[PDB]
Amino acid sequence: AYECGKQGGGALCPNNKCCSRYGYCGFGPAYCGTGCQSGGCCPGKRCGDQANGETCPNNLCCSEDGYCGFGSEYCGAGCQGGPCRADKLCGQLCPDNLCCSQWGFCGLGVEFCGDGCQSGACCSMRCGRQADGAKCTNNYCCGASGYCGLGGDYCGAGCQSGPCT
Amino acid sequence: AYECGKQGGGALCPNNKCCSRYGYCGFGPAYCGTGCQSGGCCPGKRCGDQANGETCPNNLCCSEDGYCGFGSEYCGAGCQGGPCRADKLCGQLCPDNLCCSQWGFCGLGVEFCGDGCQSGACCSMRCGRQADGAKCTNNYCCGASGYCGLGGDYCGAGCQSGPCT
Ligand SMILES: CC(=O)N[C@@H]1[C@@H](O)[C@H](O)[C@@H](CO)O[C@@H]1O
Ligand SMILES: CC(=O)N[C@@H]1[C@@H](O)[C@H](O)[C@@H](CO)O[C@@H]1O
Repeated sequence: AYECGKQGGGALCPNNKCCSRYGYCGFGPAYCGTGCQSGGCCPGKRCGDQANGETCPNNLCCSEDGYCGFGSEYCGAGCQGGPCRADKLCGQLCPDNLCCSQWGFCGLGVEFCGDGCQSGACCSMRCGRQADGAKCTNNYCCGASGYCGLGGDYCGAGCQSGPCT
Repeated sequence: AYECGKQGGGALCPNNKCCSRYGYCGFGPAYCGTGCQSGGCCPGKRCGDQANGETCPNNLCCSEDGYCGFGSEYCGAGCQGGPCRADKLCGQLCPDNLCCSQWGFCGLGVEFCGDGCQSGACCSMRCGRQADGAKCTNNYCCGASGYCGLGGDYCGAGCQSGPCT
């Protein structure tokens, strides 16, 4: 049974484990080297302006030079994406389903996803019949009971709008 | 089949999708709310000095208050884990399999994991008979051909040292 990557339904490995070209999790050249799909690849996966705007998997930072990693060389000056040290503006959805707060910054946690959340993975956004026909942002599904989200509970039976079924 | 979490062998969802209490990926309260296992949970998972030292899944930042998220509130002042904005010294392992560079900082990518990597997910750290009996760090396995790693390719057939199976 595959664990990760294109063989494993796009799953990631935990704790920065590399997903090999064959869809298994580990560390060392066999996993992190040629063909590495995600995790702490070496070299890092290509990203940003150097790779058609692709983001890094596992919330790695995209360096100025368009490689995925962590540390100041990746997250600091010139960082193109992921958890860059610079605040990330939005209003222009946040990458990778991050919440755009009421104040126009990207993040996760209640301060971003809770009250006033504009877009991304908001805690509770109403939609459909139950909200005057409001549509979900981010091409999320409206669930049968009028909350925005993804996965079967929202896109499955009952789904009111967005990429249902 | 299960996708994530305990039920899915510890896999993470892609793109910060929440892992529900039942082991499926999505967004909205059914996935991100009570019993959320990973991803952009709301509220964030507990972490650090509020979770017996457990780090956030998916490389989220652990805030001062012990919640998982992103943004300055989480990664900035008071951050106690994940990709904090502060540099992280090592020499003392890095958390979450991060590479300890030759300069004694934690990160990922070749500047950390490549030449002079001390520990963590090093690109190509030699071990075993090929390295005159050198041990791997991090309780990694030494593979048949004398590289340090984890996963079947290193801990399986031919494993020289570490927690071979
Ligand atoms: C929830 C939210 O959007 N908070 C932001 C914070 O992340 C950002 O660092 C700050 C910059 O002035 O502005 C707000 O407080
Ligand atoms: C590869 C590496 O270890 N680089 C680190 C850098 O990440 C850190 O920000 C700096 C702090 O003084 O020390 C080194 O330059």
